[PDB]
Amino acid sequence: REAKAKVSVDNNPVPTSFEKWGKPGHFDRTLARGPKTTTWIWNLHANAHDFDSQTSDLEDVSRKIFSAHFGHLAVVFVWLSGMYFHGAKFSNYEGWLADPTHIKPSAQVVWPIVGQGILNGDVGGGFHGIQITSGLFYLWRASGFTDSYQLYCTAIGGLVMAALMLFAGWFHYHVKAPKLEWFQNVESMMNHHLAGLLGLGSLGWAGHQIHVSMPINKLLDAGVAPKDIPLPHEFILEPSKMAELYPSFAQGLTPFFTLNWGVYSDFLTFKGGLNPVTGGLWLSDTAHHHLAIAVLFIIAGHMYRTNWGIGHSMKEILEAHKGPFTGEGHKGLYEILTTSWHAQLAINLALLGSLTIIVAQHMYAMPPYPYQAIDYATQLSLFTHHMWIGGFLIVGAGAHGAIFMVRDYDPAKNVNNLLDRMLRHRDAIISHLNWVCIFLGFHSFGLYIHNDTMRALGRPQDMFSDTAIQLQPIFAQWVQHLHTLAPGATAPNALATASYAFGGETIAVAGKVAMMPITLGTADFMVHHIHAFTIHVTALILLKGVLYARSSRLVPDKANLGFRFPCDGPGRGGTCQVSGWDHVFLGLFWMYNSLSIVIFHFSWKMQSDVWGTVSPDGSVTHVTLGNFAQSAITINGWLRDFLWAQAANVINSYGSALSAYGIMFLAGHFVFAFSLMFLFSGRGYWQELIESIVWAHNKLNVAPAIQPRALSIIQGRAVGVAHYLLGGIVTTWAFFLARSLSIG
Amino acid sequence: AQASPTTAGWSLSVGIIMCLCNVFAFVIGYFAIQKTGKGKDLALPQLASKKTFGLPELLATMSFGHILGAGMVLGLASS
Amino acid sequence: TELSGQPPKFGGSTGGLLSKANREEKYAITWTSASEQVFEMPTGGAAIMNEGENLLYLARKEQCLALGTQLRTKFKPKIQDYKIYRVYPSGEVQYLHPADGVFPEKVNEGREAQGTKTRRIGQNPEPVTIKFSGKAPYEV
Amino acid sequence: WLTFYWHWKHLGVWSGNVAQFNENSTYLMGWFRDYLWANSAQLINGYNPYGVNNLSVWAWMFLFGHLVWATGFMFLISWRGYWQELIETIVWAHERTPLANLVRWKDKPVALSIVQARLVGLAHFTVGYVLTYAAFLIASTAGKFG
Amino acid sequence: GMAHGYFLIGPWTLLGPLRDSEYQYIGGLIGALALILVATAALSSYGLVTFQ
Amino acid sequence: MDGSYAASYLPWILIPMVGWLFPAVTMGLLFIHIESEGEG
Amino acid sequence: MDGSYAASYLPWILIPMVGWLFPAVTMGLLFIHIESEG
Amino acid sequence: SNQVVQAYNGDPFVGHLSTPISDSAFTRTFIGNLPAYRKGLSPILRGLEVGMAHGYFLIGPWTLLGPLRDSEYQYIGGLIGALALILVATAALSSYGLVTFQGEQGSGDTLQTADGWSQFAAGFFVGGMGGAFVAYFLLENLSVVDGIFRGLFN
Ligand code: CLA
Ligand code: CLA
Ligand code: CLA
Ligand code: CLA
Ligand code: CLA
Ligand code: CLA
Ligand SMILES: CCCCCCCCCCCCCCCC(=O)OC[C@H](COP(=O)(O)OC[C@@H](O)CO)OC(=O)CCCCCCCCCCCCCCC
Ligand SMILES: CC1=C(/C=C/C(C)=C\C=C\C(C)=C\C=C\C=C(C)\C=C\C=C(C)\C=C\C2=C(C)CCCC2(C)C)C(C)(C)CCC1
Ligand code: SF4
Ligand SMILES: [Ca+2]
Ligand SMILES: [Ca+2]
Ligand SMILES: [Cl-]
Repeated sequence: REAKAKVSVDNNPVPTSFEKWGKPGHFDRTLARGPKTTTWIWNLHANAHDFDSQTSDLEDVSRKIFSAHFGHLAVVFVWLSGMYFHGAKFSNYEGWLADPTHIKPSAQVVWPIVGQGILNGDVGGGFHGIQITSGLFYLWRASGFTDSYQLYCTAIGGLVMAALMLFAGWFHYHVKAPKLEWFQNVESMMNHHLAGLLGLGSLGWAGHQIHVSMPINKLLDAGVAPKDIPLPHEFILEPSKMAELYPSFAQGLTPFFTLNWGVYSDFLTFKGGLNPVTGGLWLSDTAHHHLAIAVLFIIAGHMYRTNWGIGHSMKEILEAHKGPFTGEGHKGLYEILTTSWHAQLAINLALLGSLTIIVAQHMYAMPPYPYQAIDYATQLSLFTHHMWIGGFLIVGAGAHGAIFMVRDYDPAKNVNNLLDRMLRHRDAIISHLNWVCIFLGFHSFGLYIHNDTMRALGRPQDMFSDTAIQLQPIFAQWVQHLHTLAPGATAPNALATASYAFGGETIAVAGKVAMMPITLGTADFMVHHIHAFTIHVTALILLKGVLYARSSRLVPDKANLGFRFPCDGPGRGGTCQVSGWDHVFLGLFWMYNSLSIVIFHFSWKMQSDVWGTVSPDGSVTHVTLGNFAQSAITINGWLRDFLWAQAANVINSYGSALSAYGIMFLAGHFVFAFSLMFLFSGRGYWQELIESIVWAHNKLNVAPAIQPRALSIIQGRAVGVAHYLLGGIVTTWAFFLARSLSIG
Repeated sequence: AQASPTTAGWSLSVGIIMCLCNVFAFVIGYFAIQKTGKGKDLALPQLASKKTFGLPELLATMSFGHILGAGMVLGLASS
Repeated sequence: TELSGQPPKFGGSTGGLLSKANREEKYAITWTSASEQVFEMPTGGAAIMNEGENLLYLARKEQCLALGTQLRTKFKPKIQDYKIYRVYPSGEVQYLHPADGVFPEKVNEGREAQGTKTRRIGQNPEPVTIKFSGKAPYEV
Repeated sequence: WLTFYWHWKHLGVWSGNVAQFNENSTYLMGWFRDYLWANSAQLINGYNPYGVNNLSVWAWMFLFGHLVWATGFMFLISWRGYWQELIETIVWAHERTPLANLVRWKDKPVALSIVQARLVGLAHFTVGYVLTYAAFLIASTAGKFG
Repeated sequence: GMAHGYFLIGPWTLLGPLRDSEYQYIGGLIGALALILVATAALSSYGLVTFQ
Repeated sequence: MDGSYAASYLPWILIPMVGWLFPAVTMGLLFIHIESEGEG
Repeated sequence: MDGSYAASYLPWILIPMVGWLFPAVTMGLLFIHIESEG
Repeated sequence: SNQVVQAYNGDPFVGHLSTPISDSAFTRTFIGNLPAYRKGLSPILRGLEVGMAHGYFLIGPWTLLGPLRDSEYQYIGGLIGALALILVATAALSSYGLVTFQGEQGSGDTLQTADGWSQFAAGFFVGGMGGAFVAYFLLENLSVVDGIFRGLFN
């Protein structure tokens, strides 16, 4: 399988066997000798995917990584097919599609036993189950699914694909294992990921939208009912069935090649607003967008030189960028991103988590799927879900930046490049970031404290409010104004605004509001500065962990200690948590804090100044009656009018289909309190307690041969932070879900 | 309220706009392409500037000429 | 006496000496190199040692010792002739490492024994037996 | 646990509605909503967007105890060395910022010690515990008058 | 400075433009203060240049 | 002295700045500069 | 702020003294004592 | 030598860098000629100028944002706030000098001594009180300043 390519594989490097499955710890030479202490077990899980600590061959590591990628893709295919099958044979997708505005999207039926059958609440049309917030029904309606058999077929295809990915992983780790030369083709890999994966993907999805999503949805919104819509392929068998909806189809693909594109203005629109029937983005707009994105990505996938002389050498581009401030510039970065997996992982985790948070922010205010803006639970759930995914990916980006610093950083190849100079003024960077975090904390949280003290003393006129000392976010208001004036001027062909959150019509579907102008005042200014503050503190922790992983004034030989170590003794005043791993540990807490305040802001602002009902007068009555302005300026406001008030749904959820949310609420509280034990103590006390219990077992000859050892310091920290995040996020999950499911 | 295009390419859109953009891109490639005849597939003799050094150079420069020509056509068509 | 050697080729950093070097004390590492090489700076970033003699000033003794371990453990012709001194603001220089021209890892004659207890660990006197004194079990 | 039990049972006894405690103290959600959430309603309204009543100090002190408790968490979870490195960067900053160079510390700034950090985190934890529970106790029992 | 600031208030107090207004003495004070400020700047510039 | 033009508060302070502050400051800088006995 | 109790002029000046003068004096004395000799 | 960032004072092993912000001609000339660093000055003159400037600008915050800003005593309140903050700053300066120059006195510069730092504190106190009072006096008499600037009394 050469085909005059740059492919180079090894025909049989690893034999297939089952014997190593019976030796837990084969990948670690320190664990192969068998357990003697309980720590042996824990480390077996800690280094499972730590391929660098298993072998010093970059080629074998790349092969393990490739096959692990295939395995993870098989797992995600299995999960996606499970979701599709549960929508197929276990959901009310058809009863919902027949009448969305009067039925709740349900899935996952519970077996009636031990009382748990109560969780299958009535969702409409006689269906009993658990209301789902993932928004799968809206996505499937956007895709054009009409029959549950098609969800079943998608599940079958996904399971077939999962088997394919698993076979591919096995085949490329045991049969044809690609060489290290093949992975280092970053120019080719980039060309393909831009053109083949992204370009072709959006191109085919635009085609599917034009042939399946757009016609079916055009009819669906007009009330034609699902069972009366012809099948998606009857539109391909009958061109007149496509020309009746879009007369532009009657001219064929002749205007396309002749650049006569305007003819296609029937199905390739630039409406901008929302669909008045369902409250989602126009599928014509999404298809046009996918077409443009596909062309852009395909054109981008031609920049880099591969096997034909034409193209861009990324090494030459990086080395050609150097100025008076930065020395030799990006020289040596090609060698880093070609010989180091952790540098790539850090960059990609950072950008992917940012993209995920951007996805959350762009989907909450521009509802792309039909009838997703009406459902407040699904909106809030998707928002916070992508928020947390992005936060975790960013913390992991910091972790792997530090890992690269400790393991793959070579000072001999980083002589006066960007990384070298950053290491040479990290003190300035971190001191200024320290100051910026302090200035933000004083000038965001401190403003809330001022308001609390002034209101408590009976001095409302001395507060930072819209009615006293105003903090008007003038710039955001100006940009919103510019957005509301773009269609017709700075956006000539666009029919409406990009989003009504900046302003415009208060689009409402059914009895509820879909999207109205989101006003910004003093409380919004304060919350945005809280956001900046928390983001800065988290980034400070992570960046200091990365830059000081190799050395510091305290520990000039920190690199030799490794990336993951508890400390370097109680000397030098005390050196606990000096490692980069411990910086990731702290950045985890601060990411949790930042994202928690972000999602709380989202929930309260949407429920207060956006979400609500609309009576046949134009007048809007919001969920919690616009209390954001006068209450979100003090901490007591967030305690009373947000936490105390909106947790009434979660606490009184017993005896209904939401009692599980109260159960998980208490469970998250308990897991936070449980984490506190791992976070506040030390290993020595637990080892002494284990010594006493081991004596007690010696009294009756129940002493295990594997000596019980207390959790290591690093493991104690990992367990504590894992339980802390789990408990807090599950608490807010239950709270948000119950609240947004008990507001209509 | 759509941007007006042109249907048949006839004498204006083709030759006068598309082919001239292709020739401009061919000149820009012949001047600025670093590796011109480094492709694994070689071109047939030399002839003129319609195609001279390597099939990949001609293919890439025709693609860039098509980009330029589509842009200039949809521009002069008033958008 | 007078410390000799060329400073390593370095563009500068913010992790070097502070006011302590001139108010309190400073340290110096000297070493001979078989060629112009690149080493890692204990204060962050990379530097270039010259072929021949190299003299480098650092803020703390542990930094010089980290540089010494790196010289002796990370280069093809191992640099082990390095010397570490302590410099005072009066210009005084106190030779430090290796103390007796031989690394402390391996035994060498002429060295006295300090901090050596003739007894065992578990044979320390009970604290109550030495209370209301200025001593601890590991001191008498 | 002592004071929660005592206060919930005694609130029930004083209001004559011992049924609430006797029937809801069996599951922990009963404690979460009928004791903590409920008796807080008065306290958290000592001051609000509408004015101030006699529970303003108690609400403010409730939030004060929350703040002090979390600040204790700060010292308890994060351990010295990180802070010593941060303080080292801040020391670098001060020595190199003009005008402020006219001024120098008499004592070299260093991070709190390990035992000191435990003591300080625990001190904040205990201050917050006592103050927030005292605020809740007083405000609830006084706004209900038992 | 005591002697000079004391006597410099007079000229503008009795002969300045605000002498025939409700702000006569305030006008004199403002004039004398501005003059003493300029004089201080002159003295300081002199010191700066002659003792290098 | 008044002003119906926009931002007529600008001359109010700009005239003393252009007439007093800028001249005094620039003459002081130039006096110091032309009297500096550095090298030559 | 007022007071129907007798000598209501006493807190008038006594609250700043306990809150400003006394703390500033004690903190200054203790600061000088902390940083004594050298 | 296209690089604009170099070692500080020709020593790459001192914890600093020479940058356009830290060690450029403009920064050297401006910072070096502020009253703190201007060559030849006596500590009391440095203190006087610094205090003038600081007492002057410290009038504003409480004047426009303090509790008396909405009263018939706005300017007086801003004045009082400025004067008290300057008194506390003066006590701080005096105490700093008291503890930092206890033993032998260096010969480098007069500011870095016990006598010199106390003289700088006296200058700061006097200049700060004066500048705060002149700012308050200008604000209180803004109407006569307005008539002076518009030629209303001609
Ligand atoms: C057009 C060519 C092409 C395509 C589409 C891909 C696509 C992909 N690559 Mg690959 N790659 C390519 C060229 C291509 N690559 C070349 C030329 C090289 C050599 C330099 C590499 C070397 C490379 C490496 C080393 C790795 C990848 C990885 C990945 C996957 C990560 C992204 C992801 O998970 O998205 C979403 C996932 C999916 C949509 C699942 C579908 C996967 C199927 C099997 C591939 C697409 C179908 C196939 C093209 C047939 C289509 C026919 C029909 C549908 C029209 C992804 C599916 C990474 C990986 O394995 O991640 C798991 C990885 O480690 N690529
Ligand atoms: C594509 C993303 C990606 C990739 C491939 C890697 C890859 C790697 N990481 Mg990294 N990292 C990532 C994201 C990623 N990480 C993220 C998002 C974070 C933030 C949390 C981190 C933070 C991080 C740290 C702190 C460390 C690593 C480490 C490692 C290496 C060891 C893997 C391991 O620990 O074994 C297997 C993993 C485990 C045994 C952990 C299992 C714990 C589970 C997931 C608890 C979570 C609960 C679950 C989600 C829900 C509750 C269910 C429960 C009730 C049953 C490995 C090469 C380690 C290292 O030393 O690097 C060399 C290490 O110390 N990473
Ligand atoms: C509510 C709890 C809490 C609070 C108060 C703080 C406080 C702070 N943390 Mg921390 N943290 C916490 C929890 C908390 N943490 C926990 C649980 C952990 C464990 C994961 C951490 C771990 C952590 C790390 C790793 C870091 C911080 C950082 C910071 C500082 C950020 C800079 C700033 O905002 O400027 C100052 C803000 C304040 C001091 C807030 C209080 C301001 C009040 C309202 C004003 C007081 C008025 C007046 C002075 C009172 C006078 C009293 C009178 C009697 C004299 C800040 C002082 C970062 C840092 O150091 O910043 C650079 C940092 O790196 N934290
Ligand atoms: C932003 C920096 C700054 C600031 C806040 C001040 C502030 C002040 N200076 Mg200073 N000065 C500065 C920089 C500064 N200076 C520098 C760099 C120099 C060296 C050239 C001087 C040299 C200087 C002298 C010789 C004197 C002052 C004096 C004063 C006070 C009189 C008010 C005044 O001059 O109007 C405000 C000034 C400004 C808004 C502009 C400041 C920057 C320019 C370059 C200052 C130029 C000084 C100039 C020759 C004197 C002004 C003449 C006067 C009529 C205003 C005042 C509080 C006088 C004083 O009473 O000292 C005790 C005086 O004698 N300054
Ligand atoms: C420990 C006892 C104690 C306590 C906690 C208080 C509490 C208080 N007093 Mg009172 N006071 C006390 C004893 C006490 N008093 C006695 C015995 C007298 C009669 C001599 C007074 C006469 C007095 C007056 C006239 C006033 C107060 C006032 C006040 C309030 C503000 C403090 C102040 O400005 O006055 C300062 C207190 C004094 C000058 C009296 C000295 C206090 C005793 C004799 C010494 C306490 C020492 C004790 C060991 C504490 C040391 C600190 C500790 C860490 C060791 C405050 C709530 C003011 C008020 O009414 O608030 C509205 C006020 O006007 N007190
Ligand atoms: C909390 C932040 C804050 C706040 C709210 C204020 C508030 C205020 N500031 Mg301040 N300021 C601040 C921070 C702040 N400042 C900071 C950080 C700085 C830099 C250190 C300054 C520096 C500054 C200066 C230099 C001045 C103010 C002034 C003012 C007042 C102007 C309003 C006014 O009177 O309108 C109307 C406008 C006027 C009254 C202008 C006054 C006319 C001037 C004095 C004429 C001088 C020009 C002339 C050339 C003088 C040379 C004469 C010479 C030849 C003898 C106002 C109350 C002004 C003031 O105090 O007025 C007396 C003023 O001079 N501020
Ligand atoms: C209130 C109105 C006033 C607004 C003014 C605000 C701008 C002034 C401060 C901006 C900093 C300018 C320096 C960057 C411009 C810049 O990058 O210059 C370029 C320079 C490097 O350029 P080279 O010439 O080396 O380019 C060659 C490259 O190809 C090789 O790297 O970077 C530096 O000088 C390092 C210093 C960066 C450290 C400064 C960052 C500070 C963060 C600022 C955050 C504030 C805004 C954040 C919003 C997201
Ligand atoms: C522009 C600019 C800048 C800035 C600046 C600032 C930020 C500020 C300053 C300002 C200020 C801060 C000013 C001031 C002034 C002050 C004064 C002018 C004072 C005074 C005093 C007097 C006048 C007197 C008084 C008195 C006495 C002492 C005695 C008795 C009483 C009385 C009152 C008479 C710089 C250069 C940096 C850079 C460039 C640009
Ligand atoms: S307390 Fe634990 S982490 Fe800290 S120095 Fe001691 S052993 Fe190391
Ligand atoms: Ca007031
Ligand atoms: Ca007159
Ligand atoms: Cl409130």
